[PDB]
Amino acid sequence: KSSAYSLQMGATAIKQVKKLFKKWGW
Repeated sequence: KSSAYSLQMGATAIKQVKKLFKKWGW
């Protein structure tokens, strides 16, 4: 939620992974 909203497939998505890590915490 900043700028640029490209669909992508094998790039930006990666960043999304981090958004899923927000919960991931040893």
